[PDB]
Amino acid sequence: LRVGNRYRLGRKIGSGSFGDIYLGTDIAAGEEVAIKLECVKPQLHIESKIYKMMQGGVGIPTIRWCGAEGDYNVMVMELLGPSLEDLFNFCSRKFSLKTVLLLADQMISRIEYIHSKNFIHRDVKPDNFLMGLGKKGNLVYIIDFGLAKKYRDARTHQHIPYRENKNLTGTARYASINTHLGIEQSRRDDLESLGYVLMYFNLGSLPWQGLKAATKRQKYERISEKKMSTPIEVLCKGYPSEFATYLNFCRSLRFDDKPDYSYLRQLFRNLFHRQGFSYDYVFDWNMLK
Ligand SMILES: Nc1ncnc2c1c(COc1cccc(Cl)c1)nn2C1CCOCC1
Repeated sequence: LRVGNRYRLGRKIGSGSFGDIYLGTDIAAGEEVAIKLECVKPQLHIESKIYKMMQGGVGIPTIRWCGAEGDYNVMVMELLGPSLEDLFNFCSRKFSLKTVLLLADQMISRIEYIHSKNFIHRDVKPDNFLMGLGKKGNLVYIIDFGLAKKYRDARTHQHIPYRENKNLTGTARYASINTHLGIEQSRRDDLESLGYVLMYFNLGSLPWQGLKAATKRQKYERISEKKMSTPIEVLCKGYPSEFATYLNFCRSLRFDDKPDYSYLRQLFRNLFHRQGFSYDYVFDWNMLK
């Protein structure tokens, strides 16, 4: 089907927060793009806005067209590549310390960027980080803002109030410990989750992973119990102390606190330089023959 006048809808690729993604072609421009279709019978437009607000940031997919099409709502964005999870599998589930640091530098910046635009992601995990293709193939992109919400006012930089008794709201494997306590989620939570993702890449899997549970409720309860019984020092044993520093710093932040993104990045950059690596964007998978 021909959509938005210049786009050609192709076969389905996968799916987003609440909608199905297709590989399409910007016929006039000759570029592959990704197209999400949302029944006029709702999240596309809520995202389009959060997406056109993030416009311009590195690692933020571009929105090329937004419109109605007969019985569908249409959004077109640049076609991105494999998620970090797909690539991790592709590398026999092993990432060198250099790949982990290269990703960490970019990932921390992405989260900083979003927070500067008054939003907190709330669902930071490996599948929501994809590399770019072609000219953007060396860049880590972040997706799925279905759970993203404003945490502070544009003008009075007034921070959302503090509140507890809230149900879990993302993946429980990478959720921050306070998310598990019903505490409202803020900037510190996005960074803590990124933190688990990093150790997740170094270990191959987290200690609260693959637990044994008869019911769904008991599995979530076990994950939370385990993530609270595992000290950061035990989680990070055998790996550069910097990963532990990052995690303790995150967990320590105060609800409305502003993270020191620079310190966190430098934490890793100093280690990176001590190891003698260069920020050459040469990841493990780039070495696959
Ligand atoms: N841009 C993309 N390029 C390549 N792959 C992509 C995406 C998106 C988001 O695409 C849109 C398009 C229009 C609107 C919105 Cl919200 C999201 N998701 N995926 C994958 C689909 C399969 O499942 C895992 C993720």
